[PDB]
Order: sequence, then C-alpha cells, then structure tokens
Amino acid sequence: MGRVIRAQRKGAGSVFKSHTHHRKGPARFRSLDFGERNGYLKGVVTDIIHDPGRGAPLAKVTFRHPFRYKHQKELFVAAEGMYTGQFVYCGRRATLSIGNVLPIRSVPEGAVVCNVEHHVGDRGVFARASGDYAIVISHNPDNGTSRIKLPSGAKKIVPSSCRAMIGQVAGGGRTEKPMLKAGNAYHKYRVKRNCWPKVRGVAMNPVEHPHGGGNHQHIGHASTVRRDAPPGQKVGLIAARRTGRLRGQAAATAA
RNA sequence: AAAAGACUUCA
RNA sequence: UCCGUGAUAGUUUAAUGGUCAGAAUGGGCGCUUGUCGCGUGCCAGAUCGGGGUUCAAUUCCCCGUCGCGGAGCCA
RNA sequence: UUCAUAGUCAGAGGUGAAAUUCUUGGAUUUAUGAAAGACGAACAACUGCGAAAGCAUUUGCCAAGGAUGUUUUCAUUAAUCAA
RNA sequence: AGGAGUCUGACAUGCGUGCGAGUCGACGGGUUCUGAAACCUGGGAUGCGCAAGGAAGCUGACGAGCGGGAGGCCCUCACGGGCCGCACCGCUGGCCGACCCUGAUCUUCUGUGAAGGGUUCGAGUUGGAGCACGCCUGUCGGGACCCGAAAGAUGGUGAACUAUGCCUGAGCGGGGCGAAGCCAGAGGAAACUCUGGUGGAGGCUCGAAGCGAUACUGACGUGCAAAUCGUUCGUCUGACUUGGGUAUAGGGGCGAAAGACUAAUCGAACCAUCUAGUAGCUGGUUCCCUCCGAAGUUUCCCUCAGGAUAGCUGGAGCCCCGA
RNA sequence: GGCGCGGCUGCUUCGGUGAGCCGUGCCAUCGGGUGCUCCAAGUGGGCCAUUUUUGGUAAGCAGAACUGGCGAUGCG
RNA sequence: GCCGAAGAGGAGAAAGGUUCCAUGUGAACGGCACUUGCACAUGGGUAAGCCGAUCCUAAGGGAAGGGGUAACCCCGGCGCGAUCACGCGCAUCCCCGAAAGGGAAUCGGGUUAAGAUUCCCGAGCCGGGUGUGGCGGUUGACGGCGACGUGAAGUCCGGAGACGCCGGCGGGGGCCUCGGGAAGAGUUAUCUUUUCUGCUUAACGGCCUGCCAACCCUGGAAACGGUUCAGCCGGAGGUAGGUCCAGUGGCCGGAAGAGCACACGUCGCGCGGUGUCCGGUGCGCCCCCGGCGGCCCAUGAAAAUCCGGAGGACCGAGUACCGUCACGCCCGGUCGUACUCAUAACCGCAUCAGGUCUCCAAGGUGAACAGCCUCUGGCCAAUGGAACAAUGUAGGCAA
RNA sequence: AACAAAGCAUUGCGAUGGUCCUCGCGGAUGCUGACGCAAUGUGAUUUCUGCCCAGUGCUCUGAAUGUCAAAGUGAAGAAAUUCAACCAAGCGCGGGUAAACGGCGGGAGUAACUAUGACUCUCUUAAGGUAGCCAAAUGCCUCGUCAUCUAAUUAGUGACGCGCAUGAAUGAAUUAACGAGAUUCCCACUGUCCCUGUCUACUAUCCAGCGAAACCACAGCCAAGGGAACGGGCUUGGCGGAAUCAGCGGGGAAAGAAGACCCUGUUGAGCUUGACUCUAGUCCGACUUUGUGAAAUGACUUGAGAGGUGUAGGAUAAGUGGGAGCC
RNA sequence: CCGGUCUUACCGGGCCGAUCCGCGGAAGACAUUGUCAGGUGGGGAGUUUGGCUGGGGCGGCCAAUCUGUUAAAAGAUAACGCAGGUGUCCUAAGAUGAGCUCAACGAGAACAGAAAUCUCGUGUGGAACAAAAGGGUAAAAGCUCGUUUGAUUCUGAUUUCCAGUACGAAUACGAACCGUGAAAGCGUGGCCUAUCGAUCCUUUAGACUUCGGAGUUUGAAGCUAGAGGUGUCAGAAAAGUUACCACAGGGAUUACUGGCUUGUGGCAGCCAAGCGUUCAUAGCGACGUUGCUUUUUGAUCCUUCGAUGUCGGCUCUUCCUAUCAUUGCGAAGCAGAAUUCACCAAGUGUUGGAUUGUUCACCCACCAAUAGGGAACGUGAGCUGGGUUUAGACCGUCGUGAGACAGGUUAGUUUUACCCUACUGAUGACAGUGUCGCGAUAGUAAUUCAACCUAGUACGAGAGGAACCGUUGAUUCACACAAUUGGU
Repeated sequence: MGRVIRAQRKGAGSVFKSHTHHRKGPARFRSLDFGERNGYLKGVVTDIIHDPGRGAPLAKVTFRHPFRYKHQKELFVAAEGMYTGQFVYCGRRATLSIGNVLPIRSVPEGAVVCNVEHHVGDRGVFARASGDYAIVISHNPDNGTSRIKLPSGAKKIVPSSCRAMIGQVAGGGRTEKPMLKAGNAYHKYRVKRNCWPKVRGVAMNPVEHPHGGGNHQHIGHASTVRRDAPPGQKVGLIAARRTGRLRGQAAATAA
C-alpha cells in the first residue's frame, strides 16, 4: 500500500493552515438597526488597506451611529471607485451609489453587486474576490424572489432580503498578469492556506502517489478517477464530465 | 431557385 | 535467447456447432458518356508451410518459417 | 433565450433528399409573468451630419462645428507642405 | 571456571512387587513428632476391569477337537510301542448382538420366542484379567536437549539531530553592468525621434561575512574525525543565510518527492513488553566397557534440505527346522 | 504318505459318481544356516569398481541393472 | 618569531557546575618529563532601587460549558466610588508563552588574591509611597494677530510604545590624519634631526546659533517661477520676510580648582606639569538620528506602561480649592552575579585538526587579493635529541 | 539530463463548498466566495499540437422494457418454509468524452528500356503516423553510405535514410541567455609524455622517554607429483650455518565480513493489480426521530338494488336449506 | 402628582417626553444522527501465488493412467529415454442361439471412370474386433438373422492396486431375479490384454431408528446405497515485482577462476581426386581418414558460497615453439633480383600512433620484421577504474501496474601497521690469527641496421642489379663516468 498521499495532509495541521492571526480582521457587513434613508449608518472612507487573506483591498470605514447596543465598525469590503472621503450608506433606504449596501429588494434590476448574502443577516457571501460581481437580473417587486447571476453564469434564486453592495469588487484584472518570479509565487503562497511548491504526482516514486513509479514518468492508469473512489485513490480528474479543449460551453444550468 | 470533377505538346 | 500473440482471394481484413468459407477494396466484362472519370448492373479463392486424429477437419492436436508484444535483477 | 406557472400529445427540427440533433423522466408548439443580454424594425428616402473612420429608440444635460444674414474685426490678412 | 535429555501429564510399553471377578483411596476426625510427616478409620472419587453390539430400540452361549509337539502310566525293559493328556501355535466349525431370510408353540392389547441358515463386523472356549506403585523407554504436549533471523503485535519515549511551517531577532566588504523616465542640446505640425547625459531596476554579474560541496577519484582509512584535512570549485539581496522561542509523531509526520529526513537507528524511529516467537536450515550436546552392528532403498505425501510406511538394524522374552 | 472298515455329505434324471469330512485300526553333499512377540535406531541425499547396459563426441557425464567393497575396515 | 574578523585580541548567549583564588602536594592524569597544572587535598570568593531576572504580550500550553470517549484523552457577577454605610456601570475571560520583540532610573574614580556600572568615595536620578513651605493661581491662568509659549464624579474618542524591502541627501560624534607644538621617550661605523607616547574626564540640574519635515500662520500675489543628488513644489496662492515647532550618544556652559596616572622628577609627605592647547583637511554617510522617492497577485506584531483631548454633573465668603518649583522622608521587601565560553572548562566516550550563537566591519600602508604591520593584547599547542639513505607525503624547477 | 519553477489544459466546487484530519465535538475549507479553493496533467520563448470513443476510466439523461437487495405487502400455511408482486444506485439499452488511460498495423499487383510505383483490394481491433524530427542519450543489422577533419578518427559534425522499436501538453520541432551537466575540434601553454634528474620540507634511520591492535589450532625451504581435481607440511627429488637489520609486498587460495550474485525454505518485508478474502469511505433504498390533510385512487362492514355468459331449454336451472301456497 | 421641608423657597420619588398589544432567519416530518440492505471500493489490512527439470525461468507433462521397446528381471527396474495412446464414444458399438466365413486376386459381366453390384474359382488369420500398441480368435471372439435387457439388486473369496496402504479395477461366487437359448449353458458392461475421484455438504432411494412430563403436527438428527468439485488426479478456497531490500542456509545448485572433456577451436600426418600450358607432390589441393594441443566455445557439475575481488589496461619477472625477423639450410614454376614453400633453430628483437573501455579488430607511417601461445584470461595486502555490476535519472520496447529487457545512455566508493615464508640488499659465530688468494660451483652482453670498398661489376637482350671481406657510422641493450655540453 503506501505512505500517505499529500491530499490527506490537508487534514489538519500547522503547515496546511493559513496564517489566520495575520489576516486583518472580520469584514462582516453591519446588520442595520433600522430605517436608513441617509445616516443611521453613515460612513466615511478614511483609508484603504490591503487584505493579505484574499489579495485585494479593504476600505476602512467609520461608522459612528449610537444606541447601546449600537454596533458599528469596521473594514468593509472595497468596491471599485471607493475613495477616502466618500460616503458609504448601509441599509434599506441607502442611496443607490457604488459602495452602498442594501437589500436586493431595494436594488434596481441590472445593477452589478458584490458581497451578496446566501441567507439574510449572514451579511454577504457571493461576489467577494478581486474584480468579480454578481448581476441582479430579476426582482419585479418580487415579494418571493430576487434572481441574481453569479460570475460563473449560474442564476441563483435568493431572498430579496439578502443585502449586497453595489458595484464590482476592487482589484479586478489581478489574474491577467503573470507572476514572473518563482519567488513572487512563494510569498503569495505563504500568506494563504497552501503547501507549495507542488511536486507532480508522476514525478514521485510509487509509495507517494497513484501516479508514481515507472522508469519513464507517466500515469500508469487512466487519470480521470472515481466519485466513489476513497480519499487517497481519488486523484487526477475526479469524475470528469469531459476533457480536452473542445465542444463545451460555460455552465448551463437550469431552474 | 441548380447532383455532377477531368480533358498531353506545337501548330 | 524464455513466457505470451497471430496468419483466410491482388490487398486490407469477418467467421463455424466437426459435415456449411466471407465481406470491402482492388480487378476482369458490359452500360453510362463525344472520351475518361463519377455512378449503374455482371463475375472470379489449394483459409501460411506441415504432418496426425476422425464416419466427415477452414474448424481439433503437434512441429516450423515470419511478423508482434512482454521479460531478462544482485555485476 | 432562460426561469416559473397553465394546458397538452407523438412528434419536433431540418433540408434537395435526409440524418445528426431534440423526444415519453410529458418535449415542441400554446398563454400569461419575471430577469438578463443584444439591437434599434416599422421609421430611414437619389437622405442628413462629422475633418475623416463613421454615426439611427424616443427623451433630458455639457459642449462643438459647417449654412445663412450682418458689414464688426484683421482689412487681403492667406494657401498648400517632406519632417 | 561456567556451558545442553529438563519438569510433569497423557497414551503405549519394558522390568519388578502387593493383593487378585474388584482393586483404589482424597477429606475429616482421632493421635506423636514435626510448620513436615505418620498411622486408624469412614471411605470420597466410581477408573480400568467383570462381556459384548450399535444411529437408535434393546438384546446378550459356552460344548468340541485335529495335527505337531511338554509328560506320566501301562508295560515290557538292549530296543520299544500303546493311552490320556495339556502347554502353545496353526487349522475347523456351531454361538451372542448388529443385517437379511424362514419362524413353530402360540399369546390373541400386542408381541415374545423354540428350531435353522447366510453374511460381514465386533464378542465369547483350548486365545480368562487385573489393579497399584516403583523403576524404563517412546510419543505428543507444554520454551520440551541447548544456542542460533529477518520478524509481527501492544503500549510508551523522542522535532536538543534532521524535514517543513510559524513567531521574533540578526547577517550580507567592495566593485561592475545599467532597466524606469527626464534635463539640455537638437528635430517634427503633431506624433514622437537623435545625441550627450542622469538616475539607478535586478530570484543580474565579479566577489567579503555567511551558505554550499564539484575535483585531486589526493592526504587519512585500528583516523584528529563512526565521514576528518589541504588545496579546487558553486552561491552570495534573495524561492537567501541564520540564533532563539516554537507546531506537526510512527504506515503517522515532514518532503522543491531522493523512498529523502524523524538524536550516529528508516521501503516504516527508539524503548520496553508479548518472548524462553517461530527455523523441513547451520552449529554444538560433557564418564568407561561389552555383544551385535547399519541405512543412503520402495509407496504416499504443497512431495523431493521434511514427514510418513515398509524396507536395514538391534535389544528382551518364548518354542522346539533349515541348504 | 498309502490302505481298509464305518458314518455323514455333494453335484449333476427318483440319475450317476467321486471327492471331502469325521471316526477307528494297520503299514511306511550339507547340519542351528532356525520360527514367533514387544520396544527402539540412523535413515526416509551416497560413492566407486567389475560384469551387462541406455542416453551423451566425451567427461573425475547422467541414469539403471547385478554384485563386491568404501562409507563404517585395520594390517601388508 | 607567530596570532590580525581573530588558523592564539576584547566582551558575552547557551551549555558546563566550581573548573575560579591561595596554600600544600604528586599515587593516578597530562598519551613524555613536571618543581608545574584546569591531577590531588584543604581553605577562601560571587555583594544591585538605577545590569539582568521582574511586567507585558506574539507561533501557541491552554484554564472554563457541552459532548465523543468507560477511561487516558480531545475539540470548543466584576469593577468602582464611597465612609455613615451603601449603592452604581459593562461586556467577551484568566494565567503561562522572548532572561536576544517591547520596557521606569547610574556614571566617574577607587579598591580585592579572588566581586564590581554590584562595595566604597563623590555625584546624579527613579519608583513607590506622606508632611512641609515658597507661591504661580482663585466667580478653573497672562502673554503672542496666529501658531503658540510661560478644579472635578457620571461618560466617549486616543497617541507613543510601534515596526517591511531598495536606493540614500542632510546634521554631527568617536576615527582616521596633519601641523603649530607642550611635556617626556628612542637613538646617532656616519646626519638631518625626525620619530614616538603625548595633550584625557561622566551620568546629568542649566543654557541653543537650533537642522529637516509640517507651517493649508501671517505676509507677499509668481501663468514660469522656486528648487533637488534625484523625484519635485505652486497660484485648494512660489520665491522675499515677520513669525513657529522642532533632533541629538549634538553647540554651550556647568557638573568641575570634583577625578586618578600619564611621564618625569621624591625616604615618605610635597610640588610642578598635563588636565582648562589651537586650527583645519579626507562622502570614512560608519553607529546613533531626521527626511525623501521607489516597490510588492507578497502589505511588513501585540500588549504592558507612559500620557493628554475632550465633556462635564459639583464646588469656589477675612472661610476654603489645585498643580510645578523646593523640600523633608521612608520604603526600595525577591532572585542572580565566581570562572570558561574553547586546537584544555560547551557537544562529540578524550585537554577530539569536527561542531556550536551575538557584538567589537574604525587599529596603520595597500582596498585587485592576498601580505606586512602594532603603544591593545595574546602565544610558542603535550615529546625531544643526532642524521638526513632509499621508499613516501607536502612541494619548486627542469633542455 | 532528476525535482521545482513561471507559462499552457482538463476537472470537481453555489457554501453548513467539494476536499483533508476526526468516533465525535470540531477543525482545516474560510472569518473565504468560481478573477476564488481543491484535484491533476505538461513545463520559458517561437512555430505548433493531426487521426481514433473499439477496450478501459468517467460522466449524462432515463416519469419506459429485460436484470437489480432488504423491509413492509400478497399466496400455501398452526409457524416457519417455498413462491410473487414492487424495484434504488448498479448490468444491460444509449450518448458525450484522448491537453482521460492509451493506440496510430498487416500483405498484395501495377507505367512503352529496366528500376521505382503516382494507380486497383481489405482485415484485426477504433483509427492506421499528419507538421516535424530521424543512423537520435530512441537503429538491432553496424565501424550503414557520402562528405568534413586527421597521417591515420568504432569518436565528433553535416547530408541520406521502409524509423529492429520516432512523433506531437505520454507534448513535437525549434530555439537566444544560463550551466562544478554529456561528447568533439582549434590556438595559447605546459614535466602528462620522450625520460627522467636535482633540489626543499616532514617523515624514514638512529637515540632517550612513552607505549598500543589486528591476529595467532599449527612446525613453517624449493621443484615436481599426488590428493575433495589450487600443498608452508604427504610422496620423490633437490637445497639449507643460526640470529639479526632494512626493503618489495610473490605466496600463506594473507586479515578483515556466517556472498550482496545464484538457487531452495510450504522465511520476512516494502510495492502492485481486473489472485483471494475482507475492511474503512462514497452512492442508493428501508426502519426511528414523527406531527397534518387535499383528494385522486386502492380497500372493509352493514343496508338497498341491477343481475349470475356449463348440452339441450323462449328467458334468469350460477348453488343451499326449504316447499305447498303468498297477496 | 405626592412626600418632605424655611410655601416671594429648596430636596427626593413616580409617570409622560415619537406608541398599545403580543432573540432573529432558514427549513420541517425531510434533512441530520442511530440501524440495516445493495452497488462501487488496493484507500487500507490479512493472505496466497503447483512440481518435475543436467540452474531455476522459459518450452514442455515425464506429478493420474495404458503399452512394444528400454529390461540384463521369474517378480520389481531409471533418465526432459525411443515409440505412441486414454480421459471419449456406445441400449447396441451388450446377451444368446440358429444359421455363414474372409480380406483379397484372377477370370466373367454393353455402360463406368470411384463403380460399387452381381458370379465363379482360389483363398487360412494377410481380414474382421469403435479407439494406442501389442496379442488373440475362422461353423469364431469374426458374419448374418431373430429375439432379448443381466449396462438388474445385494454379497464378495482373491489378484492387481502394493510383497502389508486407500479409491479404482479385475477375476469367481452365492443369494435374489430374469432372458435367450433346444438346453446344457452363457450373461458378474464394450476381442483381449482393463478404460479414473475420498472428505464435509447436498441429492435422492428403501425401510427403519431417533430429537429429554403426556400428547399431537411440522422439520430436524441418522443407518445403508447411488449421483453432484477435486486432471496440484492417496483430494488447499488463491496473482506478481523488488535493481530499496533483509534472513536462515547451500558449492546439496548457477555466474564465476580452477579441474574433466575436447564435439567446437587451433595445429599436424596420411591418402592424393585434382590445378599448375605439359607436369598429383615449385606451388595450390577437395573428399575421406588418423591424431596432437588445451590458448576459443560448448558440455559436466568434482572444488569455494562462515567470501575464489571483475573485464580491459599498465608495469614487472619468467617461459613455450606450432619461428615474424635475424643465423645456417634445402627446393622452386631459384638468369639477376624482389621473392615463394619448407628444414634446423627460442640467443636477442618483435615498435610508435588515429577511432573504440574494449580484448579483438580497422586504419597510418614506420621496421630487419613490427610472430603467436602459458604463468589462477600471470600481475587490485601495485596501480588504474573507462566497461561490466548496487542504490539516482532519461529514451525505446514490453507490461493494466509495481516494474522488466544479452536494449541504449549520464552520474555513481577501491580497507589493513607483514607474524611466517620468498627474494633483494646489510649484518653474523665455530676454527690458532689477519690478509692475499684459489675456484667447486652460481648469474649473464651483446643484438641488429644503414652506407662505403667492391661495382654501375657479376647475371642480364635490355630493364635492373647482387655477394665476401675490408671500412665508416647509427638504431636497440648493457656497464660506467661527469673533461664537455645540458639540468639542477
């Protein structure tokens, strides 16, 4: 049989983890007391600070409104075009301006949003990463459902009460340009949850992977491996729909 | 609104 | 050199239950067409070499020539 | 087109002819409703405008340019031009 | 000097001794010496026997010689035969259950049971037995004559070595080359261009501290050293080097993945235990003498480096033909 | 071993025969090289020579047969 | 003669664990001698308010439900006022975790065989904790256009500490250096003299000509002007100029006719001299420090502590209220400190050519490497003797 | 030359993510969000990346038909035991899918000089090797053949060439820079060489002192022969004055290691897989947790009705007691 | 609004002052656990993975069974010994009885050749009997015809199995029961010589037995007998790799050195077809045949697996002769003359380079010629370390894969202080002394070339082109010295 394949090493352990202490703080969207046509939540962006845990920026927002419990703060997710000294509005009668957060119901159809909730008050799930955005296609006055298209193209049915932020996430185009030092890849790995560099399965000797062994390097068996297959076996193309470059489309996806 | 291709050189 | 794996018409290549052998292409003959070709009807194998068993062997054994794959450590 | 809902049967799609495709797990075709994306039919004409490329939903905003008419200014100031 | 047939059980025996169709004694009490033990005794325990068969019902006799050949007698005695007579072996056949067949008398619910035969198996006579301990010898066993491997398993102890991570510090002489783009000078309508020039980017170059470890296939090779020395060679602002504090622990970890690395131990760490593993394999197994004196063949066998069963041997008893 | 007497029996005609059995009498060049029982051993891998072989060019080959020796046998 | 970033200088971390100092020995050690020693024996030495521990918090060791797991084992009111005694307010807890992250305060001279920034002598300061008076002030401060300089419960907001890499200007430091040239030392087969040491003093109470950066100060009013090493800056008002703030291990000057030797000259004391010398060069951008530009698919710790903004209920009469000066005092209650730190004190079985961390990158010529040096300083490794063949190992040169 | 790498592709993932550790809590995912995370293939640039879905892998839809477990459910039935009906995922039935595993052959005849073959055939098993490269770090034959270079070159380089057995992300070709990587040539130079010398140093040697191990059944001459066929010693021959110093290591099958090779042993161990058997994990159906009801559509009591398909018989003799009369 | 107070006042307490009333979301009889069922399931774990055998593989059956030969044996008898069969096929391809007798050849029949068919004559085992071999048999055991069912049940003495060991098989009976047949008899499977499967379980057969108060149904348990898998045939449920390896052993067994052999290899003799114009023997020489060597290859398995260090090379000593050169020779198809073949002969020589790890061999210029063969393929307590031959890696080929190849490639370690012995070299007693000597005996030193004299002679048509001494010098080796030249 074998010594454990790296995929089990994910598992638990100090080596597989991110530097979670290092991450900058929780960036959850403030669950509104109530009302909010301008300023029972008014923010000023004061600063824009990088998030190591995702590599795109946050905007530092204060947020100052009262009560007790009152709760306010802090570093909310940046959208494109957010600047120091711009106003942020968070809630139901917030102005429809980029950087403001409000429930989907309040948003006009055809407006790009980010930090969209799965479930109301979870504060925001979908459209997060750099330069991505969901697109709110349908509402109507929809008591029942607000239809949003996520960046993959899947059309998601969400409760109209789910809040989102208008605009697309900052940092777009990050993906376009090539890393162009091994060392650039290296530090970028250090920050995230990953064991790098990666040795190819074929490169190893048999004990380390299903791919390993053989004088010349090659996968002894067919690469694409079972949904049924157990952990340790399941490597390569897991249960692949198709392979090789030709004749597909993006995901389509029914409701 | 057309199934269907060729066809040696110099005179 | 050892263990595995085949061969059937000019060529590529199906097939059986022991009594029965095919296809496609290529080719041989007509018709298309002014003439070739595209197309259209017609035709034609000692099942590798070899011996044995049987009522009857293309089919069941054994050998061999060739073409294949796969092994051949610790020097 | 997709989604949902209504109803419903043996086709549909497509062409030269067909097949691929789609198809009983109820399609397509049919009605209404939603969201998204694209484009502006009808209008659009031997037609108008920008220096040219080009530019066509109506509608609102900033701001340009060519007509004219004035006889105001420079009173012939100007023209074309490789780089 | 130490260093190998031990220990006792079972099952089978040899040799011996007491009673002998039963024998056989714990445990208690009774009692001395002695922690002992002994003796009397109830007599546990109910073996092996005393007769057997078989799934189970349930059933269940002991008479005979024949031959060889022990020995007595009769005789008659130089010889000698006749008879019985039993050892013991060979040979014969009936019986008692089981199987199968015929079954009387008859009982008359029901079936028992004379006579007789076949058949194999076991049993019974002239082939009548044991028990008990001791002392032997074997077999199997328990570590099983003794030593001798790699192992597998459980639970602990290791990241002071080393791998990777994290935290937080520290280190990199000096020199070379010259990316951003802007000045002047100069051109063009613009676009932007030429030449001088500045500034300095870099898993950049030559190289110090520091890291690494290519070559002599040198020196050493019971060393300075359980991987060292000299000289050579590579890197040296980076995916770099490194101090400390520190994660991740055994088919698990860690690996830029070599089966590399986890305290001199890694294709599965170390410790202790299971454990006196287990070895058809190698080695060894310690006093004298006597009588006789090998096999290296045959069938079976996951069988051919062994078992098994005869074959080859030898002892111990019993008896009196054979080329 | 052979004979006679007497009983019983068999297989194969209500048919012919011996054989078997029992009972009873009669008459007849070697020389212990040897039987039976219990329990135990190494084995349960050989060799060679001679003779006869079969394979193999052969072989200090391989593999049998028949025997004597070595193994386990001194001494000359 | 050798050692030179330490093939052998100084200070230390870990680790050792008394190895240190002294005296006395010499059986064993030291791979040999030994009078010696890091061997043996006996005595002796380490002294902290101001060094460090200590307090904080960082990967994480986690204490704290519930629950798997028998189980081992593993994941995830308190506080404060308040004096008369009593009531009021809130959100994520609490310890360990760096003797090299962060941090309240000390130097100079002297002295011991052995300690020493540790005791002393002089001087200073801190922290923590009760009294005192000078007065600076009083319906909670004047001055300076301004900037800015010279009370107090309930209650919110917060810096410093506190932070990456590259390049790299500026201040100035101790250096290196030169000369005027003291004071005093070398030395001349044969001189000019030069050459050499040497001229040195705190921490810090007080003064500063106080750089850069910010001055959206004021004031001025540039459409081309100012200005850098470079980028730049400006009419959301440039350059002048009237102002500010504002560093330092940094100028001054005091601490300080406090101070031990440096050297010579002296029995001892003393006395003189040096310590109250002058001036400057060399991007040595070195270490400390303040700025700038550039850079990252990569963004560079936290808390303790120090410390103030507010925004204020209450309280301000010959009564009564605060806060730097000064000052007076007490406390200062814990542990550690020796020595080695390595070709002999660590790890490696050894007095092992191995391995093992920080600072001293400013010692002189030459910065191409390497060498040589010197007032630091340190050393001649536990074997010698006499020849010198071949063999061998290091190694030069060969027509 | 291995690994990494930046760059290039497939695939899984809609969040309580899929995936890893874990009985579990929970954690790691991720205090992230498809421009993200995992799982894998290949490996800068540049030009490119052909054909095959038959087998294997995997995936898709399956409201319909042959196979497809258990339970509940029906039949015989005292049980139970035998049988049925229902049927998931899974075989079947069908498709997609090679930058998935991988594959890319076979033999023929033929031109108006011969030569050669543009031209006509199919089969295994899906296809039948395109661009390139090619005497290859892949070529057996083999030092292939030609050329360069050298005197002379199994080397090296260039060209050819049915390639024993090249070839496209099992990546093909190509290629600047880089390199303690592999091979070759030239100049410079030289003691590597002709061919050895002298010289230094420390050893050596000798002296004083200190003072070891390995190893040791064995006395220890040569040439022959013999012998278990590789004798220091038997046998015959031949030689030898001992002892001691220094050396060259010929021999003692010299010491040093119970051969790593190889064979066996009903030995071990790591690894593999479509041997065997199992065990986690995943998918899927059922049972508890568990409470409701629309009806559509299955079923049971009573009660009141339409009627009851064996030969002949108008039609109603399905089959039982009753049975001479009920209004 | 109330209370307290000093009611031109001050304090406390309650209510109202943007509200009455009555944790959030999602989702819900699912899901998630708990449990069970089917499917996938080297992710993990435990395991196995057939012998023989001229080494194990790899091919093969010679792990069961028959035979002619082997086989010397009455019986028993080996080899991967020769030769070849059986693992089926048969209710007629059995049984019996009556009745017939061949295969085949000649002769005869228009057509028919394959021509049967039909006839006659001769016809002894040559035919016929399913099937190997072999042996057997002529009113049959073979043929023909009818009938029949005994290929029935149960039992077995005994032989084979095997000298005593099982299943199997045979060779007979008896008991029961039939047939045919005239019957006597024959008939206990196949002409004969004999043609296969335990053990649990299951299956059924027949009858009977049995399962713990009585009583009654259901099944179970069982005796005796037959059929269902074991061809690894006297009976396992069952694949590989390891070059990462490990262990116990074996020279019981390989590679490998040695030894035996000597087919192979090398060399020779004999004979002499034949060719060389003619001429066997100047030369060349087949077929055939006998040998010698031990230095290639093969064979064997004696020696070592508690260890024999590998190839190639280098250097260093020694040898053989089957002689390449040199000396002396003989013949010639030897006019000179280059030569060609061969005799005696081992003294001395036998080289330097290019490719390749190479040995070998190819090539180049040399040379007088650049011989071959042994000494453990002489030579690792000398060296070297390129190949071979570990662990890393690539390519090609094969394999599902681990991984493999007498397929290629890059990288990849060389321990020891000499006790004995051997020799080189130095010491060194006894004896009446030192020195000078003798010389038994022991080691070997000179080899070869070029050129000149002879001679442009001999010999020769010519072309070309010799000898002996006499002279000079140099290659190679040895000893030695150092004036010179050269090094230091």
